Formats: sequence, C-alpha cells, structure tokens
Amino acid sequence: GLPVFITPGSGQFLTTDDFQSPCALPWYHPTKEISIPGEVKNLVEICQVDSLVPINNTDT
Amino acid sequence: GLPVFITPGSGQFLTTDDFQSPCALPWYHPTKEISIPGEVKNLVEICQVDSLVPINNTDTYINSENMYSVVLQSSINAPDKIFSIRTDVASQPLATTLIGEISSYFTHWTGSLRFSFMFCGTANTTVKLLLAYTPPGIAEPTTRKDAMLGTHVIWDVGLQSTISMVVPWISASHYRNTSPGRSTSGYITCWYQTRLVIPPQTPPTARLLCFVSGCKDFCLRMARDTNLHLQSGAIAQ
Amino acid sequence: GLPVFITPGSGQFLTTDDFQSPCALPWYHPTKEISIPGEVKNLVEICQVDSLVPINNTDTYINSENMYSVVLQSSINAPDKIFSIRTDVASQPLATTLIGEISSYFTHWTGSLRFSFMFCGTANTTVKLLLAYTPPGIAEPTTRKDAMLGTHVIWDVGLQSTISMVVPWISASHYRNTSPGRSTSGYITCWYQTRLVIPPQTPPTARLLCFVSGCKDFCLRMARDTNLHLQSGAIAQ
Amino acid sequence: RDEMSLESFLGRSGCIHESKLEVTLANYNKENFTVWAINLQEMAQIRRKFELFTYTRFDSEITLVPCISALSQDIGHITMQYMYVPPGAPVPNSRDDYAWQSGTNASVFWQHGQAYPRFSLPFLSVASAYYMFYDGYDEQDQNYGTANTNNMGSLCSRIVTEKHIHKVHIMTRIYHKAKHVKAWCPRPPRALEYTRAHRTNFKIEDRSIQTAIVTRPIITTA
Amino acid sequence: RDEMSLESFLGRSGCIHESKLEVTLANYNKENFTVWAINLQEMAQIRRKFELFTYTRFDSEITLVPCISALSQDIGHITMQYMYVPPGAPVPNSRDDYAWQSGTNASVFWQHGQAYPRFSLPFLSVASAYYMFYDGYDEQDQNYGTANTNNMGSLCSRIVTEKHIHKVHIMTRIYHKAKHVKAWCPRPPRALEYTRAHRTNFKIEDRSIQTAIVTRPIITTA
Amino acid sequence: IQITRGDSTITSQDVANAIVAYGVWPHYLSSKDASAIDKPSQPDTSSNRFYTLRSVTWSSSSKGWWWKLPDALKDMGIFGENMFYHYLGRSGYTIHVQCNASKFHQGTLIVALIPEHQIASALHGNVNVGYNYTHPGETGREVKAETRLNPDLQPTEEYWLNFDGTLLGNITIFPHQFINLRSNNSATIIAPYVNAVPMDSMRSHNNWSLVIIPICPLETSSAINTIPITISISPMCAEFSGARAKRQ
Repeated sequence: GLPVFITPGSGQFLTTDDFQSPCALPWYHPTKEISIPGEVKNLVEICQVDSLVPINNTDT
Repeated sequence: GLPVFITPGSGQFLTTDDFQSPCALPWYHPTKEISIPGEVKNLVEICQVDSLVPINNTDTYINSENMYSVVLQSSINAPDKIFSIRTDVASQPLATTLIGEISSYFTHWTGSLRFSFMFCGTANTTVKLLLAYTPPGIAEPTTRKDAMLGTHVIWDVGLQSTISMVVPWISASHYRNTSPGRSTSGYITCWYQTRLVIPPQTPPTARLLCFVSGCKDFCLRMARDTNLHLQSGAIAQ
Repeated sequence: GLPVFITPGSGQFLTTDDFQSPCALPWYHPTKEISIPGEVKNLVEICQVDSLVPINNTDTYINSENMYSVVLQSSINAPDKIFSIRTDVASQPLATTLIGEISSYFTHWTGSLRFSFMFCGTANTTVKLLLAYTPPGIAEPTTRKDAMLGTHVIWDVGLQSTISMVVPWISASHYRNTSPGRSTSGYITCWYQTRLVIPPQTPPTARLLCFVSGCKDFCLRMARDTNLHLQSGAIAQ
Repeated sequence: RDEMSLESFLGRSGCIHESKLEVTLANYNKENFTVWAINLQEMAQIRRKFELFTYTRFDSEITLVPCISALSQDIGHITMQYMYVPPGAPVPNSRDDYAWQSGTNASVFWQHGQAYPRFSLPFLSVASAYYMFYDGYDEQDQNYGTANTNNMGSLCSRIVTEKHIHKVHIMTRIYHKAKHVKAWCPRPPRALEYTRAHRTNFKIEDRSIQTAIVTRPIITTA
Repeated sequence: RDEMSLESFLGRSGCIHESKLEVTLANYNKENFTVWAINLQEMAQIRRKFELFTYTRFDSEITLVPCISALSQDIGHITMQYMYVPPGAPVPNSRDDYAWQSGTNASVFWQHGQAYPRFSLPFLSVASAYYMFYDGYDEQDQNYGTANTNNMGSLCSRIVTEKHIHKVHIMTRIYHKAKHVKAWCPRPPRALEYTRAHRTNFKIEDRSIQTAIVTRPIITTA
Repeated sequence: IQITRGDSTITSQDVANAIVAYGVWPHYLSSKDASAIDKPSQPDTSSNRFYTLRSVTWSSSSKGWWWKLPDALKDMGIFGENMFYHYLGRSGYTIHVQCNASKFHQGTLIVALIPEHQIASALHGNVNVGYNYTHPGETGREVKAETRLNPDLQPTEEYWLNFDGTLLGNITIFPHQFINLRSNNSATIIAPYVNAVPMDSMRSHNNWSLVIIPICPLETSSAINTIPITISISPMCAEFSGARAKRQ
C-alpha cells in the first residue's frame, strides 16, 4: 500500500535548500515587467566594467 | 525504496492553504442547482451597479434626504462654487458608495469611474453646468476663470441622460496605495455657469442627481480588513 | 528529491474515513459465496415491503390484536368519523412501521407512499368508503361536507384489491427536516359514507386492513441516531 | 482578472468562536464541556462578508487549534475527543450517552506529536442555498433569526481522563475557510455595529445616532 | 441513489467496549490486564443495526484510542503492547506464556509521537456468513447465545515495564468500522431494551409492559 | 396602445423601458426543476391580468412607502382564496406604479425591489418584528412618525436607514429604476421569482417587497399639491399544488 517510513537525513533543519512548497497568497497578480537596462543574469557583466586602480594609496 | 524524509517548510501551521484532503461525510447527496439570477463569479458586477453619491454629507444634512441631492438656487447673487470632492474611492464621500467599501477590502486598486448627473426638478428648467477635472500635482484652484481649462464639458439640461466623458486612471505604475490620499489623486469639480431659468410662478428650489459607477478595466490583487467598522463590546455566543 | 512535508489537516484523528491500509492476515482464504436470497445493495427493498399500520394505538387496544385493525359498526347512528392520521413517516403511528424506523436513522427524507385497505370481515358485506387527502396549509377540517373536496376516491367492497391513488410528495425543495411535524405535512382521512349492509342473521362486527408501502422514488442523504430506544442501565461486558 | 472573485473574498482562515475549556478542581461527574452551537454571523470582521449577500452556496473547512499550558506536575500529556454531530439530530450533555459512543457521528482524535487538526466538511443546508437572512417565519409564529432550515450541527469537546486530572487551560480556537464558493444577489453593507446574533439593531443601549460616515464641514474645501 | 446503502448504514466509527486499565500500587506478578472477549451485540445504538438482519458478511476495522493522564512524577512515557489472538486458539493470562512471545499471533505497538493506532482485519467467521442469531443448539445441548462457530478472537492489553511503575489511567477505547458490506434477509426492529449479551428479554427486573410505542387518546384529533 | 395577453387591460402603457435584471425572463416553470408531477388541477390561463389598487395620499414632505408581495394582494381577485388553501407556491410580478404628471410641477422618485427586512423592534431583550406590521395588506404602512400599538414590537420608520440595515442610495444594488418627469411619466420593472426554495408559504413568509423612496419631494407653490399614485400589479406564473375545501 502506502509507503510510510521516515527517511534518514530528510525532515530536518538545512541551510541551503530548494522547496516546491505552496505559496501563502497566490491569488495576487504581480506588476507586469517593463524594459529596464542593466539586467544581469551572470556575474561577468560586473567584472566587464573597467575599474580604476588606486596605485598611490599611501598615507600622504 | 520509499522516500522517508520530512521536508522543511511542510507539515506545519499555515493561514491560507489548498488541501485535497478526504471529506468527513461524502455519502450525502447535495440538493440540485436551480436557475437563480444575481450569480457572480467576478467582482466586476458589483462595481458595475450605479451607486448614489452623498455629495452634501454635512452635519446639517446628515439626517435628511437632501444629503444625496445637490442644493441649487435660481438667484444670481451667490458665488458659482458648488462642491469640491476627491477622485479616490477610499475617501469621503466616495468611501460610503458601493465601490468604495469594496475597495476597503483591498490593498491595491486601479480603474476608471463613470459620471452622470441628471436634473431632479421640474421639466421647464434649463441650466448649463460645467464639469471639470483637475490634476493632483498642485493645490486645487477654485475660481470662475478656471472653468474652461483642462478637460471641460458643459452640459445643458435637455431630454437625454448625461453622457460621461474621460475620467482616466493617471499613474506611472498599475497599482497605487489604498491609503486615504487628500492630495495624491485628482479632484472632481462642478461650477455654476448659468442660473436656473424659470418662467413666472415656478418653484425656485430644485435639486440634482449624483451617480457613480465602475468602468470596464478593474484589477485588484491582495485583500485586507475594513477601517470603518470596529467591534470590541458585547458579542453573542 | 523526496517531498518531505507534513500536510495540514492530514495525519490526525478522523471519524468517517477510507483507508487502503494493508491487512493483518491476508494469507487466509475466505469461504466461497453461495446463492442466498434477500440480498440487498440498496435500502429501497426494505421500504418496498408492505408494513401494517397500527391505526388504533389507544391505551385500550394497546395489548390486543385490534390495534392494527379498524373498528367498524353496521348501525347508522354514530358520527361518520373514523380516523385522522399524519403523512409523515417519523410520526405516530407511521413511526412504528418498517419504513418509519428506518427513516429515524436519517436526517433528510423524500418519497411517496402506497395506500391499500381491504375488507377483513365476511364475503356478504359491501360498504362504500371515501379516501381523502388534505393540504397542510390550514388546520384539518373534519366534517361530512368535506368528503368530495380535493383528491377524493370512493372505494366499494367488491372482489379486487384496493388500487392506490395519488399521494405525492409536496415540497418546494427535494429535502425536508425529519423532525416530528404535526402541522408540517398533510393528513390521511377516511369517512363513513354507507353503513355495513348485511342480510338477516349476520355478525355486525367487522374490521379492515391497514397497509402502507414505499414507492419507486426515494432519496435519503445523511444518517443519524434513533429517538425511540435509549440505554443507560445495566450493560453486558 | 482571476483573483478578483468571491473565492478569494471569503477564502481566508478566520477565527469564529473562542472555545475555552477550564478543568475544575473537583467534580462529581464528567460535566466539563463548552456549550456552543453552529453560527456564521458572529464577529464583525466575518459577518459583514455574509451581510453582502442574500443566499450563499459553499462547503465549509474547519481548523482546530488547541493550546496546551502546564501548571502543576507537568500536566499536558493527554488526548482529547472532538466529535461532530449531524444537523437535526438531538445532542446529549454527558460522558457517554447515545451520541458519544455511536457509529453515526463524525469523530476525530488529536494528540501532541502529530500535525495540527484539519479536516473538510460536506454540504450542510437542507435546501439548495445556505440561509443568511430568513424573511418572515417558518412553521412557527414568533421565532426570528435562527431557523430549523438553517442547521449545520454542533461542536463539543469532551474530557477522557477519569481520576488523573488537574487544572489546565485548553484554548481550542476554531478557524473557518471556504470551499466551492458560488453565491448570488449582492447586498449593500451594514452601517452600524452588531450586538446580538442574526440581528442588526439601531435602538439599543440608548446610544446616539452616530454612523460610521465621516462628516465634512463645508464640502467645498475638503 | 448511491448513498442509500448498507455500506453507509453500518459504515460508521462507533465505540463498542470501554476498556479501562488501572495500575495497582504493588503487585506480586504482572497481572494487570482487562478481561474482554469478542462481541458485536453490545450497545443499543450498534446492536439494533445487527438486529435488523439474520446473516451478515463484512470485514471489520478496529481503531484503538488510548488515553494518557499524568498523576505523579510525570508518568506517561511508556510503550504498551496490543496483541490479537486468532479465533479458536487458547489464550493464557500471564506476562510471557506461549501466546505473548509467539510468531503466530498478530502484534502491534504504539508510543506517543506517531499517529493514532489504526489497522484492518480479514474474514473472521468459519462459515460463509457471520452469525447474528444462532437458532437452536450446535453440538452441545444447553448453551444459547454464544456459539463456537461465531468466533472472532480476543483482545488484551499488557504492561511492559517491570519496576518503574506508578498509578496511571489508560483508557483504551475501541472503535469499530465496516468494510465490504454485503448482507441479506432483513428483519423487523427490536421493541424493548437489552439487558444481557445475545439476549432480548421481556420478563426481567419486574418492569411494567411499557413499549417505545407512543400512545394517542382518541386517534381522531392527533 | 396596450399589452395583449388577457381580456382585461390597462391604459397608459407607453414604451416598456427598464434596465435588464441580470438577463432573466419571467420563466414559466416546467417539469425539469420540480418533482414527478405535483399538478393536481390547473388554474386559470387568463389569470395573468392587471389589478388596480386604491390610490394612496401624497404628503407634502414625503418620507416613503413599502408594500410586501404577495402580501399586498390577499383578498384581491379570484386567486386570493386559492393560494391560501393551496399549500405552497411561487409567483412573478409585473409592476406598473405611477402618478399623473404635467410640465409644470416637480417631483422625482426612485423604485427599488429588495425581499429582505431586519429592523430594530425592542430594547436589549430578544428583538422581533411585529406580525401585523409584516402583513398590512392593500393600505401598506403609512409611514408617519407616530406611536402605534403603544410601546411594543415596533420596527423603526426610517427611510435613509433602509429598514433592513443598509445605506441609502446604495440600496440600488437590486433591480432599480429612476423615474423623473420629462423623460418618464410611467414606471415599469421586470420582476421574476427569486428564492432559495422553489415553493414557500404566503401567510408567514414574504417572497418580495416593493421599495418606494423619493429623492426629490413634491414641492410646488400652486393651487393644489396632491397627486395620488395608481398601483397596477400583474401576477406572473401562478402555479399552485394543493387541493382543499373552499369554505372553512
């Protein structure tokens, strides 16, 4: 019939986890997406920007 | 074999939830459905109904029939000012209307309103009245000179019902806060242009209808509690 | 991976429930089925059986055989009134019948009843008796004049069994409360029109049968406990 | 577009009745139970939602939240019975009469260690629609407000333990949620406050005629 | 149409026997167990359902509800054994004899932390049908009511702990539900009250001949 | 011009103008949403006719009036004694209530139709509406601020509180129609049978209630200031099940 057994490792506290749990209020409709630049999916675009180097960072 | 693990987040208390749990007594057969009108699936039909506006909700007219009607006079001596009301549904006196109290049960709201005002007096009275809308940017200018400036249509008392004009939703985003905004949204203003023209031996006192209704486009998201009624006294068990 | 979350509502105590749980000892082979009559899948077969009505359930006839039979007299002097009983199955004396006590185990009930009353005396007696039904709207009118008013059929004692007429379920909705209604539903009335015609040297005392049976259409939903039997005394362990 | 519905307006978990059971120090018989009958018009936050309609047709969902608090000798390791009786049927008020030990009534048990009590209910009304306002009278002449047609049942909690008993507070709060929401014929909202069940009173407690409507002095300045 | 059946008439969770186990302050040996044999005709609420039929054929479902109450030193953290013995087999009455430690009897264990005890049972009768009324006598001459053919087994609860014991009430209530309901040959209902098992008595305790039938004075007014 | 259906008809019908009541025709009930037969004897086919009621007085300061249906018609026509002895039934309505109007005086009135009532009657103790007040008849309730039947079960007479416990103006949620003078001189509203139960009592239970609330009262400075209202109600779908004696 129905498999009723508590699997060791599962059903406890975990830091980083992925859940398919139901939402608290799914009836609300979010605001529609508009065309806005600066959109980043990867971290390569932030590294692409030329950063100025403080070569003379002395106390003077 | 069988996956036996307690998933974090699941198996606890939750307010709003959907369950496919078995019924307590599913053997009972319910009574069959019969044709009954007033059936509502959406909340647009309640907003579709024309709600009367209490334009004169002062302390003098609060306990009378004159609170929903507009006070008009045939004499040409008084200032041409009639009323100055807001456009927000969660504000007085539009809060007391059918669309207003339903909006109190929601956090986010958007939509346009229909405005039609017909004569309440006798058949032998014609008066040209101007309907105007004012932007919420600066404080409301209330003069006779600011009549034909920005969205202005003069309505003459004829035979037809008052045809509504453009009263649009003005916002950069689709949603705005439901909190009472006295300077956030626009204003509805009406002014005396002509005085009630009547032949000899005719009652000078006359009134005017004040209707409001919801338009086609309405989108409301999250629900909330009302801020008009509170109960803390004696309750029934 | 494996969904490990305790669903709210599930995993607790419940009265009426359906389970697909494994058996304690499934290795045992049960005894094979043999052809045995009286097999019932529905509750319509129990209601189909004709139950005898105790029309004379007074304190005088309670401990006798005369309680189920109708008292008749050949003399033409007494009033033409015989009996006045209700139509509800959860009321006296229809509560003591087979269909009555089964209806006590249900909250909601609907259906029609079959009525046939045959002669119990000798072969040489003919008497025309009128069967009438009265609406539950107003209080029951009991006179000789109210004989041929609303659903009236006169039955003469011949050779055939009594053919039943229209005794319908009168309600706006499909279901009505099972509580004892003394004015909620209609009434069954029978009156003396002719007196027992008998030749010289013939026993004047005769009786009449009193049967009731369930019709084709019966729909009962939720079940309940009986209100006739109570146990609180000494019980066996 | 889809969220704007009666399914979301009435589909919220709200507390209906505050059932509080207190254990007596000494009792001759098992008589510790809360007396409460079925009702939909109870609090102002939930009633105004039902005041907006004439007739409704929706299944009910009941969630029980019992609170356990220790006071003396670590008292709290107990199992309680929560029985539901079908509408129309007579309900006794004792330990074990005809209803408490029958196979006709819906019974559920809860103990600390499993999940919170949560179950579903079928159709309750005898007719096609649930009665919010009963106009006129039924088969009786005087009674107004609560009718025999508008019946849902009864909820009562009962103690199990016999001799091993001590003073503990069992705060069993009942939450309500709506399923299969289909209603017709909208109504205008209520103006004043509620005092009694199924009753909207105006002239009561000798209070002034002050409505929820906010007054404005000159309606020209705002 | 579909709900009108014997499956719904007999398919309700009803309490059959009130098994109450009390712990003695001092005992020489493990002799704390409730003495109870199998029975279907027990209470008036459940018996009248069986009185309406001659022979029945349905599987049984047994639900155990044990109550835990603390009295002294937070006593309640214990595990109890609930063993079922097949019908016909001899049953001993001690701690560990031949039955309590055998691999032929059905055994189940319950501790607070998991769900409530609930399990299913197979066919119990030796013949094709379960015996409600045994007409005449079997192979014996005198005995009437309980027969050797109508056997289902025995249910007894046993203590596990040896020295660490204190006075605690274990109210193990047994609920009954029906599965695979197929019965034949309807009967008329019982008129009077029950006194003993498998017996319907008329002349007992010298009580007057007063039936459940309500009397009406003139049967013309009503 | 006249509506052709029966032998008896009323004048001043004009053009039938009304807002559609949620897209519903006054349906003649078939054997689909009922029991097996439930038809002992068929009533009159020409029963669907107009009935003229006695004209009520118009007051200078009009508060409002109300009539309950089918309570208002109980001794009117042939169908009066029929529905009393017949056990339970349902009926539709064709409302035609108006007064004579000229192009000189002023007066505006709004007609609504709400079949529920919940009014305050007693103080603190069990409150209950009066039995005689729920069934006034053809005269109805002449709404005047006065004492009636001493201090006892008494529903308060307030027009702006709407009696049932709702805000004025917002009462237009049900089939509603506004009647002026220059646009319309006659009022006609389509009214079908709307109830949870198919058949209910007429003696205690009320099926409908006509709401008469004026927004602009009759304020004229002339020789006469009285205009009586003509009430014309035409019952629809008169079907009843129950055979009983005529005299009792």
